Amino acid sequence: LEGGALVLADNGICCIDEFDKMDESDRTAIHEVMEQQTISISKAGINTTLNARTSILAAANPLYGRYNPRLSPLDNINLPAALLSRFDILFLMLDIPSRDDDEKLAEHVTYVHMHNKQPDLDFTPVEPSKMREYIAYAKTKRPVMSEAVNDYVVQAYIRLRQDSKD
Amino acid sequence: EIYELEKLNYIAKVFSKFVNNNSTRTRIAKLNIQQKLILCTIIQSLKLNSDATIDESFDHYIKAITKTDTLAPLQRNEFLEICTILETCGLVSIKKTKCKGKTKRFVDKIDVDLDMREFYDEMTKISILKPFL
Repeated sequence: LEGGALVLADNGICCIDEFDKMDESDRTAIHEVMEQQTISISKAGINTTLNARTSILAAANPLYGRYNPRLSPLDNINLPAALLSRFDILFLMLDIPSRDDDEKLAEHVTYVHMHNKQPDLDFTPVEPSKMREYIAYAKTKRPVMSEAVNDYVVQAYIRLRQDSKD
Repeated sequence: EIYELEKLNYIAKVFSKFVNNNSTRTRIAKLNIQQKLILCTIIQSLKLNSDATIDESFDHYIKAITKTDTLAPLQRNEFLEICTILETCGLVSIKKTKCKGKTKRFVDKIDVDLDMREFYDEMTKISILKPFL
């Protein structure tokens, strides 16, 4: 029994490039590990279960390549409600042409194509080992919420539900 | 006596009393941005050109503020005080008009002295009423 990409990457980042270019068979298995970390398969080979704590990173594009301001986002995004309802953070990285802000992106790409060095800001870019060690040290922490943050959380949730509840 | 008080100058003094709020001092009447919201709320209720009650206006005020969540829905009692701020400047008048069910019963019908041409200028400067139009 050979294996896919969700089994060699057990505890970590599982990324998907071109999310809308896939099919229903990929989506039905991605949504199953997106909801809860246990996959169960019952085919003529085996009827077994296996766990895979993974974090899904997805990169997608709309139906016509770019966005459409005359179209609704439920019609602009071809993904169904159960897929993005499970998605807590969706980033609409939309590009808008401007006069002032485009020059900084052009200056930054010409600066990184001129030489490998980053711009002269008063900050030094940290190497991968130090923040890898920081992520491994921060992962053992178990924070507990208080009551003063509890009364803010429930009021913001009630207001967000009423505002979201066309 | 003005030149005695100061120890057609006055016709100039008296006409600016009458010409203004529609061109300029409309925003003087609505320093509150919600007062700008409630002023457009009246005109959206004027589609049903009826006896524009303070309740039917409050009906369209809630059912729009639940769609666009610009502010929380406020009280009817607050809705009573805020429309009177619109009243004392001289924009909208309130009268106790006629409904003849039991007796001569008095529901309050409003009327606005503004036009949509003098509305559309002062709302494109504020894109928070732009959801509401």
